Amino acid sequence: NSNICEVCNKWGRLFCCDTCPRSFHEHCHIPSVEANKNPWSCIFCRIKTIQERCPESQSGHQESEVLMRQMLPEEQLKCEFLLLKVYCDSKSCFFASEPYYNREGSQGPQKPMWLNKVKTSLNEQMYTRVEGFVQDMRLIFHNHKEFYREDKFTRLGIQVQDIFEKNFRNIFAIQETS
Ligand SMILES: [Zn+2]
Ligand SMILES: [Zn+2]
Ligand SMILES: [Zn+2]
Repeated sequence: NSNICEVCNKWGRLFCCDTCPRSFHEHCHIPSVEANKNPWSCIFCRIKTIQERCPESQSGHQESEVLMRQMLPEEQLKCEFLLLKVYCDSKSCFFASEPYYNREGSQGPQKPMWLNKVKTSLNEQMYTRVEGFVQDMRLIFHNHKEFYREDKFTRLGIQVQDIFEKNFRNIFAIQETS
């Protein structure tokens, strides 16, 4: 097994995957690493199993169809993995915790949003469709772009949104386009 957490790249109290060499901090894994379960399989392994059981699940899909899917267990897992892939980027620190807004010439967003809030919402099964989760994720970056206007800090939102979107297209097998 790896000697650093797959998400945050730090050592510490790590839980080891039984079916792959990845390791995790308890609350870096999503969902939080389960108490018992020997063997234990991480989210990466669980996603790979989905694809192996149903190879046709990798044929291209329309985003509009994906978004209307109900959050059954497989879609729940896929959203958890997509959230985890965003946390894997170090630039996610800027969007993890509850933001505050006091900048000359800007007004804060009407609906603030952050990664830890999405994390809790997923944990508490508050999203009924994939669209719920994706809307809150995209709102994180949209709020950031609007607030930071022409400050170059706006680019952090662009960068983390790009990681989100690339991973969304990969995990949900969105049909490739030009
Ligand atoms: Zn970690
Ligand atoms: Zn694994
Ligand atoms: Zn199948």
